[PDB]
Amino acid sequence: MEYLIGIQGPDYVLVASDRVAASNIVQMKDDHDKMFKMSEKILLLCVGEAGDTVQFAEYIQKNVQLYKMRNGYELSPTAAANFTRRNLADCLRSRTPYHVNLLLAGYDEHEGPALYYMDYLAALAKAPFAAHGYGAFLTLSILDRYYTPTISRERAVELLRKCLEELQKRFILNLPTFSVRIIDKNGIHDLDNISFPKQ
Amino acid sequence: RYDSRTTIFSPEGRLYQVEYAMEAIGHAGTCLGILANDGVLLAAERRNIHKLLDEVFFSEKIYKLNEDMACSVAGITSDANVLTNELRLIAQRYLLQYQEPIPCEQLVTALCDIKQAYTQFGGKRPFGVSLLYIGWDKHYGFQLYQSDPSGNYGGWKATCIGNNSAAAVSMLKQDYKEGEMTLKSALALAIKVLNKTMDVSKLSAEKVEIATLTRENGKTVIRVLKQKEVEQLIKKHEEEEAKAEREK
Amino acid sequence: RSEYDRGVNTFSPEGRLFQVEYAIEAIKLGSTAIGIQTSEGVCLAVEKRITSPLMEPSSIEKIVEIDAHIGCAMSGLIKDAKTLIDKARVETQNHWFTYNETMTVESVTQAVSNLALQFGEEDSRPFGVALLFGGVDEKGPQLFHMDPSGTFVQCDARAIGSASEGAQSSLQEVYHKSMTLKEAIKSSLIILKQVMEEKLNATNIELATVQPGQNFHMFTKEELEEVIKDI
Amino acid sequence: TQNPMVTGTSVLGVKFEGGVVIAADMLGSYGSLARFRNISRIMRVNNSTMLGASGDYADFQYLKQVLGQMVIDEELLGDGHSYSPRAIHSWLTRAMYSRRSKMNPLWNTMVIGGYADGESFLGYVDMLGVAYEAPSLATGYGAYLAQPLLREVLEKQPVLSQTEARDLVERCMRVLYYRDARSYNRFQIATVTEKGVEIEGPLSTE
Amino acid sequence: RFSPYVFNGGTILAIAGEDFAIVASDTRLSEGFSIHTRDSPKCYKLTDKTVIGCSGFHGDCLTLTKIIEARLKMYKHSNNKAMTTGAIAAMLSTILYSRRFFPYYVYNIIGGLDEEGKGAVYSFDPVGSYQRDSFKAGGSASAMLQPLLDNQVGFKNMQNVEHVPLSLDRAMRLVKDVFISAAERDVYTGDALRICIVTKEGIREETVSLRKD
Amino acid sequence: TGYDLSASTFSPDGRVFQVEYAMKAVENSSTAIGIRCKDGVVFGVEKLVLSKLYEEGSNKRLFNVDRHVGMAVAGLLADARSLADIAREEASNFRSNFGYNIPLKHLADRVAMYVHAYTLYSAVRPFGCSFMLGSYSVNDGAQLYMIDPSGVSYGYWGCAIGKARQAAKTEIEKLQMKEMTCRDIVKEVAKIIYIVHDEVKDKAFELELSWVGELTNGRHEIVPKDIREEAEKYAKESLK
Amino acid sequence: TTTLAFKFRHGVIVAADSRATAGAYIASQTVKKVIEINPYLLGTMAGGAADCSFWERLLARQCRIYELRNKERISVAAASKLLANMVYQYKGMGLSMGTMICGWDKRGPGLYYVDSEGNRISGATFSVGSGSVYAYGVMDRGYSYDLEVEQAYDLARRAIYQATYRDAYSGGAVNLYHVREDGWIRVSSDNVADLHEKYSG
Amino acid sequence: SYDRAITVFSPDGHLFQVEYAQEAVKKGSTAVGVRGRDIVVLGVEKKSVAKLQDERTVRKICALDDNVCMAFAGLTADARIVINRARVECQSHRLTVEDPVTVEYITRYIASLKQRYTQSNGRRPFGISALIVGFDFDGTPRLYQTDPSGTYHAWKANAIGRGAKSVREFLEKNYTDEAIETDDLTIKLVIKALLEVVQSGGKNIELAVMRRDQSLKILNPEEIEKYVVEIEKEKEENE
Amino acid sequence: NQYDNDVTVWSPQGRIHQIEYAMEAVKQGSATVGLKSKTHAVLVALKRAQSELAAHQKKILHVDNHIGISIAGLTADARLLCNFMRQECLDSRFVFDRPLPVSRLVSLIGSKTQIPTQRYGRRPYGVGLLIAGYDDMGPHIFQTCPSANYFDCRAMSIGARSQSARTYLERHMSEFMECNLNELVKHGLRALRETLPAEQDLTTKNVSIGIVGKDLEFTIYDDDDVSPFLEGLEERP
Repeated sequence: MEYLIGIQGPDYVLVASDRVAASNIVQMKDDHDKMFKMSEKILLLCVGEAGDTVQFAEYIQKNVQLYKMRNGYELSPTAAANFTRRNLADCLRSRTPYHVNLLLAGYDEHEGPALYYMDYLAALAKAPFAAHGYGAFLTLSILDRYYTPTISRERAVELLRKCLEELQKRFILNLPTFSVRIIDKNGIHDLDNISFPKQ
Repeated sequence: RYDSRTTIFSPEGRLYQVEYAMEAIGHAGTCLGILANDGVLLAAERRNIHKLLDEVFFSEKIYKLNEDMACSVAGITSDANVLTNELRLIAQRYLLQYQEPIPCEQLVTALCDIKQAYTQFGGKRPFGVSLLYIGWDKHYGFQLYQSDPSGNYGGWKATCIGNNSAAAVSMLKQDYKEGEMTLKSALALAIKVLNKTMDVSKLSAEKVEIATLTRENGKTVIRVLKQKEVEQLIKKHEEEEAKAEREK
Repeated sequence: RSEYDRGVNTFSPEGRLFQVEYAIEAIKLGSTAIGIQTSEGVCLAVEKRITSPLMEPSSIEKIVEIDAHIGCAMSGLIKDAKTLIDKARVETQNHWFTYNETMTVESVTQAVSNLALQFGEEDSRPFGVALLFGGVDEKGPQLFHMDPSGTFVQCDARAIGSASEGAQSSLQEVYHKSMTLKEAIKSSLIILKQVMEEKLNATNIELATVQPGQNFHMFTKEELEEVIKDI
Repeated sequence: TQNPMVTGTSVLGVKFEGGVVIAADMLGSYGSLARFRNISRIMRVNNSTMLGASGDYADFQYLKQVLGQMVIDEELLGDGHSYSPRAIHSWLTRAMYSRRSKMNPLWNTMVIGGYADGESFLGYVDMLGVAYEAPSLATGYGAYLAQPLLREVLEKQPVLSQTEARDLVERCMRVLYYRDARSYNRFQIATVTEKGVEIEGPLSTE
Repeated sequence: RFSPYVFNGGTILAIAGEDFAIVASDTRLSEGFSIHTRDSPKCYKLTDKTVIGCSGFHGDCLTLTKIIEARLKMYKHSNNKAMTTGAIAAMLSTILYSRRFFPYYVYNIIGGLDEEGKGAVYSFDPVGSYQRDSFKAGGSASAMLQPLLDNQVGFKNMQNVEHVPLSLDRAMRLVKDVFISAAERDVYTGDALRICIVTKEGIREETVSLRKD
Repeated sequence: TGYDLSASTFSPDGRVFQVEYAMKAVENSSTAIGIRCKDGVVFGVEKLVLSKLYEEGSNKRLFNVDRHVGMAVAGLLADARSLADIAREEASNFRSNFGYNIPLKHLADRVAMYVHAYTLYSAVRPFGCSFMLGSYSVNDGAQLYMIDPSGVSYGYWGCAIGKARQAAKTEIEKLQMKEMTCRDIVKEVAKIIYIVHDEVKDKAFELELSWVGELTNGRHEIVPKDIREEAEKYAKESLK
Repeated sequence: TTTLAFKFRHGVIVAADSRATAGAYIASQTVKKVIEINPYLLGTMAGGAADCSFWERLLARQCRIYELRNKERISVAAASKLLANMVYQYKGMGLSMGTMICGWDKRGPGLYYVDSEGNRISGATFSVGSGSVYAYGVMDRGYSYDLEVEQAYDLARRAIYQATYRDAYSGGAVNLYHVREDGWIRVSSDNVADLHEKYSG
Repeated sequence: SYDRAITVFSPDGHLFQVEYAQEAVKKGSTAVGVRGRDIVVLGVEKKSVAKLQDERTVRKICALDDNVCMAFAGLTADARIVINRARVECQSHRLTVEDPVTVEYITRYIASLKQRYTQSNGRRPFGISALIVGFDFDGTPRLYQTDPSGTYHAWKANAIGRGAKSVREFLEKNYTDEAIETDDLTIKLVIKALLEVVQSGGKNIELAVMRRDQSLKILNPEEIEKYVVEIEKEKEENE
Repeated sequence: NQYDNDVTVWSPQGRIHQIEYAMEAVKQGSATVGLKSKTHAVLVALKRAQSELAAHQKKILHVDNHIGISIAGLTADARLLCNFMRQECLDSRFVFDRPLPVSRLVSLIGSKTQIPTQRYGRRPYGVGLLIAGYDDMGPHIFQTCPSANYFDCRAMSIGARSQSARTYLERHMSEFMECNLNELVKHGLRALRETLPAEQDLTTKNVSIGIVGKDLEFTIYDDDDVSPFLEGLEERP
């Protein structure tokens, strides 16, 4: 499965995920992006059962963007989290369930950075760090024994590199590239991905 | 004529039924709200003051909608009750979906949309209820909003609807110091306005209801003034009037 | 009449439905549109009736592409015309989808009349618009006229709009079975200039043709001047 | 109808010049038990058509009420038109096929035969809707046992007589009694000709 | 607890000629091992230049024929023009799919004359897939039939020959013999043989005998 | 005026005017008389052929509600035909849900309730046709019920609906229906109908008879042409 | 069935086999895997044959209606999303779907893949069907962005052959289509046997 | 007697109720919209809001999508509902088709909603005429006007609301290719056009300026003040 | 008076005036003659052209192989009734595989038309249909007036100026039964020609002929196809 790992900084949240989309034999695309722009200061990472994730996020995004325009003020990351989860609870028991595991992270001026862990059963949780997919058991420990309550930007990226570096060591298949984004007071920015020669 | 039903447009392009409702809103008892730097307040006049009427709710005109909102009422009783119930339902539905208090203007817009839908679809008479909204939200803080039977709301610093709304609003405009009113000063101005907004002299405490919104340690306590403090404010206004006439 | 003409559900003593005739009168308030059907093809000429130089000339739609082989001319209410034109497009696409063939102009006119027929048959008001359908099908070039009542009949050269009576009277005099597309277009432009309040130029008329083999061709700004030069 | 409870034996019919004849048993066997032994599995629809069917008699009985009212309405109009044997057959084919499409089909393998305008009609619509025209038809087992015999008589001589038809079924149901575990020795015979439709019985065998 | 589909055998073969089309089948109606009836043609006439043959579930067979005959009436009535064979190919693609998740258990091959007086054979998947063909057979012997035409009609798997055009008598002699070989090599069809020929003049039907065992 | 524009508006004096208007409409049509034999019920309706181009049997007013029930509508023919369809539907439903022929009393009651349900709503108008139901059964004798637009329906020994209802009743009361059989009663019906006929205001008519009783094994069928003429011969014998 | 399509500096090329098989039987060898939905938009085939033709047809209808209503041709990205949504509502209810919607719009030539599962991804190279893995093994080794028209063509034809050779479910004939600004053109349709002789030596 | 029902045609084929509804648009604050090569402007007049009321809730220019904005006239109650439905439609269209809603499409949907509301009784027509302008064409500016009837039109520069005739007359005689060759001159043209209708000082004109691949920029009163100062300087130069 | 607005209001005299007006609606259309011999049912209609250069309006419609109609009334209601009858015929073919009887289809048409004349919500079907068909009982020529009442007529004629055709048909009713196809068509054409004014003449461009017989399916003859029948007609005196 894909990888959704996030670190809650003192005044920022760095969330990263892969860029490999594969259909049961092979990575179909290598530049596929799996982190969605909820708003100017909130991001969405939806993995899980195919088909459902691509659209459920787009629906959550349209309704998070819709709120940002019909009101003039963007939804707070905690409100967005409650809403994204709220939708899943309604449809989970319906006849068209959304079997998607999602990760939500963003920045709120009043309160600060936040990172919420979303399970396919639509169970919300605020955690300093989290991992999604199968690899979760592989790097969740890496954060546990390595995380600090005041990870700086430079040390934050290094940790994921160690988190990503370990993944390349054990994970059976290939994840050549990963997406890395930073959410801060001035917005959401893009960082460089990673690669490793094997010749 | 062109007032048989709401859907009918006059040749000049006026919803005659909506205008009739907005004119009829004047029959309702006087209510007003002054926005203060530390909070906002509402004032209402109990038209029914019969000795045989038992006061069981104390909030005939001022209702609590959410933990951080309250809205006074003016208009038909049945329409007012339906509108307040719908307001509570909308606020709690928003809380359930988003898990944060409605930013006031959202509730105002929802109620205005309901009223507009009523004034558009045929077979429904316009809600002849104009109700003032107060509350605090993380986005803009203290706000006072006016809702008309036509669904046209609007931010306001101090307004009065019902009997003699024009005089109360005009003399609030005359003596409202923008950005320099405290809750005590707001209550003093509200009592001063209510004294002459109603024909009844001496502004009996039992005949006036005042509710205040305050921001205490992040709780947004809505307090309905007890008769004791209302009487104290009335006595203070009487002494102030005596002092003013001292110049005579 | 004042008591029997307040609904398509009421019958006048004559038996006339005094609401469809009002729809026809409404179609009488639109810009003139002319269509001539000749062996070489079908031509549609109309009046722009531009109201302000600021408005985009292409914004107002008088001749539209219902399908690649059938063109429609509008004369009357804009809303009814747009709804009927969209329904005609959808019907043509549905026929192509289900039957893998281009629906005949007669079939498309029937489909549009069906919607023009539900003027109160319990699944509103009559569609106050008359559409001139012109195109080429397996039977050759054709032109079909529709009125708000839903009655459609094949017409060789029909004029609809504000100047329907005079345009039709002159068309009767200037139409013969052996006309070619060039002469038909010249005659249509001459008639429109005859029944046009403003002097004819390239900014107040849009001319459309649909010939066999080729598709619906709407004369562009440069093309229209070439034809107006001689007329 | 998802689990038949009361079923029926085979239904046999062979067409001859001048009409058609059908016969059926009178043993309603719930499971392996002879639940009822005085039921009629062949009743007439009109003066020039008759039908009989196997399977759930309750399901068939429902068909009896439908056809009766459906048939009775035919003469109420009094226009002269009456459902031709093909007419009933066509209704039957769509009747069961429509029912099967909703997973509630009539577990009742019908046979309809009649005499109309000088031609005989012998159709069979199975419990699911299959239907065809044959000079001789047998439902259920009769297809296994009596049906093969009828081809031999028809193959060499496609023309038969009423007596030849009468015993032919008797030699058909007789072999049904010997080699069947659900048959019964009491059956009716339905004869349809210009004179009309007549039902008589029962009949035994040695 | 209930199988709504029962196999009813039959083989349909359509050959597309230059100026004629051929449709034929076996009138042996049988389910499982029994023989329902030996006169049940799978050739169905729809229009002067369009003949449809349906093999497989016979119950779905007659309904698909009734619907197509009905849809033919509606199209003829609405547009005042009998639909061409090409249109029928599209319709069956749609009608078949309309009952997708309860598939129309019928394999239909259409044989008719196109606008230019040329043959037209369409092969239908019971779920909607369709495609024009010059020759094709289906049902049960579809496996045993297709290869032979490729050798003879398609010149498939052979070398140093002139791909001569197919003629009426030569094609019919081909279809007659090919079906006969199907009866001998395959026991799932027989007891009769109904061949329908559709040409410019119209359609013709002939029948022949087969085995009894 | 004012209270008579809808069927749901009670008149100030307490009368639903639209029902009376429907009764007048049925009164504006031709006569139809049902006479109960000692062993059957006989229906006879004067069917005026509005034009010579008709097919001698067109728009017949004698309708077979069921096998044993005969209906003799008179009035607005469209409403009569609709009522016949509803009566057939009710008979079919009764037979299906109960298994035996719907008794004439129960069928008449249900059809009368259906008719009355159309004089209670503003969106519908009362039926403009009055009909009489007739049937015979050994179990329950011969019954003849007449239901008018108002919805009232009680049994009759003999009734006439149409223009000359009073004239028909004058010469029907002079007939002993208690004992006579359904053989001479047909001739009596033909004569009585022929008596009640303007013949100067109505150009011509095509007498059509019907009966249901013991002589017809309990089923209702058109009177045979062989004996229908005999009734016509008797009517002609009667000078009027 | 297996189809291949890819983009490059010169355009987008789509080629596919023509072998339809029902289990062990070779159903037919003339089926056109590439469906000509629109003059300037091409669609591929995979899985169910009936599923593709109808649902590509439905997208073909919407594109035609969209072109007339908006007077501007639908963006190739627009169609990709439409099919993904247009096919979801039947997801998991018994539907098989696979195809790449290829076209050249105002946003540059784009390629998208839509499947019954509900996946829609972009990219420059694609191959769907049984021979997808076999088809891939060739086109990755021979994919360069600047392949010229003639040399690019051989890659598609060769790619399918190595797929149909290594695959026992694809075969018959190979069709090649080229999509440009003017639309798509039927490049070539060479049978496997002819391709055997050319590639044999 | 033919002006009391929407679905009743007058003897001369007039749907009188829609014409009466347009009168509602005739009673609103003027809106002026002119589109330039790289800019689309939506002029508006403020109504000098009461001394003791907040103007934040009197927004008359609202953006349906991230790059499409509309300025309306007529009754605010219906305009708000139309705006909300337009926003929901834009977010649904994006959902079904990833391509952002075009200005043409949003105008078409607004017209369709208005027509559906003016097609049968028991549904009063929307008494707001919306000027929808946006660069949604991906490199092409477009401006549209949705009449209360339901018909839309493409306008290089059009006026709605009170004084629409005068503003349209001014725009026709002053909108030339030389006029809108630059964004600043386009804004100056908008200000000049709105000046003849609204004779008043600052804060009486709200200008919504949108540039290519950008977001709405509701010009602050100072910037409008700067542009009015520039226009006064130009008038002084002319004299 | 004031009882002239709805079909659910009863006049004091006992008439539903709206039904009378719907019946009057027939006379606004072109005259149509329908007649039947022993084996054929031929109906001739006159076609009116809105303009000199516009195709003449279709008047004889196709319902099924054995059921033809002539529409003399509202085009809307005429087309709706034609579509409903087409659906009924197709349903009868699908479910019964037998030609739906003309009498039963006419009864269904009457039943469907009765409802609009009894319940507010839609106007009566203002189209007069001349249904011609062949079934087991021979040719049938019905007329279904908007009053929901249909009459089985040997040779009916509705529409404007239809009285002359009706009078001629009444005069020559006897010969209709024992006449061939040609004589039946010629008598129908004479009946139509009687309706026309003195100046107008039965031209090939304004006459539509429909025939259903023992072994002949319904046929609609327009333009030249009517020429074989038209030629030989006696010149009007």
